[PDB]
Amino acid sequence: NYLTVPADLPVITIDPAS
Amino acid sequence: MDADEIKRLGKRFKKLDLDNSGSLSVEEFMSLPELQQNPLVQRVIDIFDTDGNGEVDFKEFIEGVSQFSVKGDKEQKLRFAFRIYDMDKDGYISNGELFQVLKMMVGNNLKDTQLQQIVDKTIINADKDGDGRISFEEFCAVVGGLDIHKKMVVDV
Amino acid sequence: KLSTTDRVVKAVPFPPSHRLTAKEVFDNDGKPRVDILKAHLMKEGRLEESVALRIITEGASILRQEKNLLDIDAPVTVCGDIHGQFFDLMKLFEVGGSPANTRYLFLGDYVDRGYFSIECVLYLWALKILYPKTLFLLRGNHECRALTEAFTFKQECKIKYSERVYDACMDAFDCLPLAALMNQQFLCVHGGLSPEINTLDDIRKLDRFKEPPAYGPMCDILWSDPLEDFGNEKTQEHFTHNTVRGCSYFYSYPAVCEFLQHNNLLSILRAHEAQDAGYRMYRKSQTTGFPSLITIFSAPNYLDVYNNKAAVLKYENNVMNIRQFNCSPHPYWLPNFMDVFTWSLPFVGEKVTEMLVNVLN
Ligand SMILES: [Ca+2]
Ligand SMILES: [Ca+2]
Ligand SMILES: [Ca+2]
Ligand SMILES: [Ca+2]
Ligand SMILES: [Fe+3]
Ligand SMILES: [Zn+2]
Repeated sequence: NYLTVPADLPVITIDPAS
Repeated sequence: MDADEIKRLGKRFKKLDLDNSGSLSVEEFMSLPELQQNPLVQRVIDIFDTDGNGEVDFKEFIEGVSQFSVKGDKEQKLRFAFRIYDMDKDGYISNGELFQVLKMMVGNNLKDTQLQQIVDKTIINADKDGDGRISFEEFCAVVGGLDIHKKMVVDV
Repeated sequence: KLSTTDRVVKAVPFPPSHRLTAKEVFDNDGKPRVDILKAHLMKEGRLEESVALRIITEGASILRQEKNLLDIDAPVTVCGDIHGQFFDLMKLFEVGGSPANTRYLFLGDYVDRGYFSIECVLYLWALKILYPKTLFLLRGNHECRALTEAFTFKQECKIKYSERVYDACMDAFDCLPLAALMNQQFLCVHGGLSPEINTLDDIRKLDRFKEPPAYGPMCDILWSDPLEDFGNEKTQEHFTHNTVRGCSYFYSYPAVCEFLQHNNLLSILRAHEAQDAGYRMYRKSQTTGFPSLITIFSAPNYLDVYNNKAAVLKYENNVMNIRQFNCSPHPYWLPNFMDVFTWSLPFVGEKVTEMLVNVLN
């Protein structure tokens, strides 16, 4: 009823998303 | 139009004119249960309602149904589709009414922000003369080649 | 009631219609004015066609003078796929630091899928003009004609600019380097290894100023993937047909580790494959004790559906610092840049016809 949208060794560190 | 087609239309008009006032109100249209779930009911009524009094008289009802005739030409069908968008009836689809008429059809399937954005973009890519609005010529240039006029035929 | 001319949702800024001129995009010395460009493109602003072509061609001239295999020293922030997600590219530079004081390396796939690919190209090419020896761009499998005409970049260009701008992007993409040797330790490519590539010298001898061929080492650099079961090899074959891509090959953990050993390399940094965290660390090589392969993927909420994080690798002070980030809002387009009339008009004809039929029985 409605319109639809067309369907030495380096360290490894982590900074998680802010 | 054709004589017998006129007789049949007078009977349906009476059936729909619930208070026998000689004019069809929005309520009387909405009494039809199919129309209740159709989001363009009010837009079709407004187009039919040329004299602007908010109801449809028989002349208006006949003139209205005739635009969907098999003998009607493309420009008539597309001119009708155009008026679905042209709420204020001024011959140009403007941003505010394009959004409103689209919101009627999409409902919650898009957020107001996403709809305002794609509306802006269409106004911009389609407005050739640069007056911020979409004329019928500008409108045909975009949809013209889509054969929508073929689906807009009723047998009275 | 609500105005029929004035915009309903006034909190959305109306995009600018004016196309920026050369004087406005290039300062007195000819250096691109990236702040103007960023601000303008963030508003979905467009440029004059002649200015867009200047950015593309001037950037191409810089790329055209670089080697097949760049020699990039650390520190540098390595980045994976972007796929037209311009507004995540804005977030990406926030996370990794301004290119005014940060060395950058991109591994390709700047266009397609996301609907701001031309803005990604224009801004990255402008940065490349402004920072020609500290911001680097490699080619991905999508920076070609075969894919941009099949996916959406060509159409995007024709909608916002012209096929001429598109053609200019294709000639510019033909100049993109294929690989980078980073800090004498890392081979950086979009896809991966080739059966026909055993030395770094094999990449150097390639002719890259062409559309990517359908097979061969150039194809392989842009297209190859690690095996589904990389590191858990019952398979014995170093290279096998890549049935996901329909071309090029899967490469195995023995294959990668032999290449690293022959060429005295620490790891292979690539992209090309989506990851839920924006990155993947593959099995350590038994001789290095370091991940044999690294995938980095910089397109968060890929396709607006994956709900993945994106990441970049800041390599600096002998630390490999993965920095993740989330998606950012971006203006809305209907699929394939469809306008709202084409979108809704079949539904209008349908429902007015349906109403009329019900009105009349
Ligand atoms: Ca009545
Ligand atoms: Ca009336
Ligand atoms: Ca109007
Ligand atoms: Ca106009
Ligand atoms: Fe990709
Ligand atoms: Zn790729």
